Amino acid sequence: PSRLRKTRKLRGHVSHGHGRIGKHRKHPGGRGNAGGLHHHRINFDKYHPGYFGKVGMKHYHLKRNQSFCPTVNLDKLWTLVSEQTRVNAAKNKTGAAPIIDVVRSGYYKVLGKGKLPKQPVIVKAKFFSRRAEEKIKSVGGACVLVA
Amino acid sequence: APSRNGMVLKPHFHKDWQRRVATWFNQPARKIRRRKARQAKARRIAPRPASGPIRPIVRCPTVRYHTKVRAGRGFSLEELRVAGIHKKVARTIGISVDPRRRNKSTESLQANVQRLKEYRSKLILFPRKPSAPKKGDSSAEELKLATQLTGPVMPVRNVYKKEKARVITEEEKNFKAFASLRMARANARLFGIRAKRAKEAAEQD
Amino acid sequence: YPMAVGLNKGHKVTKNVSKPRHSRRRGRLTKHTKFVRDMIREVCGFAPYERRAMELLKVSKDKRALKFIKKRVGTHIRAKRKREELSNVLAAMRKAA
RNA sequence: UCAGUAACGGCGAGUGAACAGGGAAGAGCCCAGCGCCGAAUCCCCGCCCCGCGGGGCGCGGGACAUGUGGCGUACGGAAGACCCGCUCCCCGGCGCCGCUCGUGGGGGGCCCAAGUCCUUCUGAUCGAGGCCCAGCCCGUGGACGGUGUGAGGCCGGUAGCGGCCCCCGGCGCGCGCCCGGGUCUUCCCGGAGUCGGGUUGCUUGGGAAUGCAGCCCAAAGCGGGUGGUAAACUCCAUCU
RNA sequence: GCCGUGUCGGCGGCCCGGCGGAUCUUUCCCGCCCCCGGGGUCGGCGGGGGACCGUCCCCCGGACCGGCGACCGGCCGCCGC
RNA sequence: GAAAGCCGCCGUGGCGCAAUGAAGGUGAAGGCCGGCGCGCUCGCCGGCCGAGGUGGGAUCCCGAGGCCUCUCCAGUCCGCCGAGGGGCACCACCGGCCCGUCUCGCCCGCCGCGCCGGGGAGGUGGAGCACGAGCGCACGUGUUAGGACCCGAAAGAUGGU
RNA sequence: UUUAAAUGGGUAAGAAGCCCGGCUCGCUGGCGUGGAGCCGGGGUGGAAUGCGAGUGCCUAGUGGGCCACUUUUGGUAAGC
RNA sequence: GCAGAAGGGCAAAAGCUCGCUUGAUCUUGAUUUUCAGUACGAAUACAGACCGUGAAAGCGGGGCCUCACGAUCCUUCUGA
Ligand SMILES: [Mg+2]
Ligand SMILES: [Mg+2]
Ligand SMILES: [Mg+2]
Repeated sequence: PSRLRKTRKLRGHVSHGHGRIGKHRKHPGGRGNAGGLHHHRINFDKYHPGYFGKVGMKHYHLKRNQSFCPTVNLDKLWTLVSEQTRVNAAKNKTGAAPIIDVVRSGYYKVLGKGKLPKQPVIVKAKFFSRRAEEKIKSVGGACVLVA
Repeated sequence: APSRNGMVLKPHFHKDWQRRVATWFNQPARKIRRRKARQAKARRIAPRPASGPIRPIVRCPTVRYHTKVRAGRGFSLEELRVAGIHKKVARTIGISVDPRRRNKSTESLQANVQRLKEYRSKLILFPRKPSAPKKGDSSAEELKLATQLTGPVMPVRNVYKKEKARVITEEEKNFKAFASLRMARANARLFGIRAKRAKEAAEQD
Repeated sequence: YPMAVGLNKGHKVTKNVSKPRHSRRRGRLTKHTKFVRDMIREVCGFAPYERRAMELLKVSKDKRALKFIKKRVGTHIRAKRKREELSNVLAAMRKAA
């Protein structure tokens, strides 16, 4: 919207908002990232520490399918199921435990996080962290691995 | 020209790009062109189905996607043999045939065969004249319709297990743990060196 | 007790039996064509380097003759087959005398 | 979309893919060879079968061709010998009728309603007016010209409106083609100065050489190619 | 007559209800494997119903406001003709 | 009308909800009570809870006491309320926890006893956790790359007369 | 350089303090030590004068300066 | 006199001789100095290890102190 912007507001002022003295020309400090080593050093650093050099090993042709582990930590674990069951599987009779398999929801790994409630659970996942399964084997629940 | 805190940038504009631009001012005008290329092809052939032939059941080939099921290319060529239909009548029955395909498991074989023996069961053909060599009566009293849409037998139908409610037994809540994964890694990468020290055991004689 | 990754990886399934396909068999010896090539070695003759290799193979060295093949034929997986099939042709003459 | 990622780069500026995945579209095949069929093959010339706007299968001449024409065959196998139970076709032209989804396409030619009273003007297409049907037509109030501002003055617009003239795909007699399938048993089974390797240049993201070329050495049959860090061994996969 | 929100009931239309539910049922119904011409649920799998909830549809019954949800009659005090 | 409408067994997918590491990989909860194994700085058990504490912190709550035509009999109230309590956002600190290394150290587990896994306590490195705040769209400002606010060379290169 | 001015610079002028009482400690160690830490309890007026202060964000313009008393350096001296 | 340029410092000494000797060693951080409040360099106190010296408290991680030196990429060597 050309009304609201500045070049209507600054139409009549002779130097048009770029100084009488520097008088903005075309490219005074080199084009793009020019001089990251030499004269824009103080600006390339302090604001980008780490920018210059090798850091790691090469992995030629990495495939973005085998580092694929989407992760639920346990506080999102009861909301994969209908909440009509977690009240139903909490009726005082027995250890009526439902399965909660993350691998039909898009997750492969159960990471640890505190505050799981006090119902008995069985969880099918491909990967468990040792904080996570002791957060399940402390509520009277079990941890069934499958792939 | 770099200023206070920001983003280093690599835009790919140093190459001259004002000649190779492709405006999509016709992407409506192609959609109304390739619906006519279907509507004057859906009625043009037949009460043969639109949306192509019956496609197979195919599982996706990566660690990322092997939990879901995809429509594939064609019956591999022993499903035509198990269901007992000749390989060059299969593509004029209206079944799609992929010649170079392998099968190496019955767990994914039978889901094609069960589909394929069910297709021909839910199929009627037309006679030239009703001599009907291998056809029954009039096809369902004029077949109740003409044509389907977007897949004959709904090619995904990704189906899932229930496992309604169980009881924790003893072992199950003890064993299958974090230490059932570590030594699975700590052995399957140390399988070769430990047999190399089991080559040294012989030459001690 | 299956697992995600290890020696016994992932989903255990049934490995359906199947006949091997027909293009998988591309290079068996197929005796009639074996007869054509073994007819043609004794009418067409031998290569000029291998007529030098088999005077190296018996009395000059036994190792250097493969290194002589290693440079003229491509690699060491192609140089062992040439080294031992000469030493059988040179055994098909020397022992049939 | 993956991706501005892996990777490349005085590792500077910068350049920079692909596999998955989702949709549009979806169509697969032949030949050399290997072996069999008495060259069963093609061209041409001439005559007539007999027909358009022309070519076919007849018949006799001449040439090709055995250094290999035609049939069946092609790597998912194929042939051959069975043996079993099925089944006897398609395709072109010919004349047409019966159609054609915007009802195939083109062309020409036509399709509703005010100039009625008063008024202004150089000139109206202006302003006003029209009984209980609201003056008239509306599937037709897009548009253009008309002496200025027009649903009605005229071309035209709307309409599965009309009448014509030629051309467009798919019924039906005369032709030409014309045993497929499964089971067991024997047999056959593949592209060479090419692949690879070395060296040199160009190039690519390709990094101990991705592609391609020059030059040299030059393959093999359980072979060969690939599996992204050069080499040796072993195992497995996949393609020819 | 009315409509809001909670209380329910008639389960009233569930077996001639709406949508939804990785809630339920191996005495329910098909295509099969496991074991010796059959069967043992002997474990199910591909699939269908019908039971329970979660929310929406009438009855009578309850609350509270008769609220921009409007009319009835009766009253006060306006208004033209 | 190249509009608009709908799809959802069209959510594939983007970006965010999970960081650290070169990489294999690993991946974020403590509190209170009681009972104990030399309660031995190490440690073992059940229970209740549940995002730890310190100092500030708007606001909200309790509020002694006061304030009306005569003194004693009571009501919703109001206004001034001393002090005190709970404490949002945030700011500083102390603790905790996750990952990378380092010092010291003892213990446990068994798809099978090994140059095997798991843990501990201290000190550091991290773009982390400590009840999440992001995505989409539009607008403004600024910076870059594009002829980049307009105008300007001596050149350079291909291909020709 | 013994001495040593004027001007100048730093700090301080309270509750974030002060006092008393009690528990941790692997530090320190004749010693209920020393020192930190924490918990509870006690008392607001602590020089003048003036004023509302704190904190976060993005970023334009600028990066050629000269003159004057005063104290000074080069220079004979200057509008150096 | 303190190796060397000056300034400061030093007397049972930081000097001069003697006797042992390797702390000129390994390791994680904090801070100071020019600073934009970056980096190299230098320096300061510490902490964990192993040691030296001394009878001992101690002192000592180079020179009594203020200068004596140098990134990314690349190469080389070593360390589990
Ligand atoms: Mg500006
Ligand atoms: Mg400027
Ligand atoms: Mg030139």
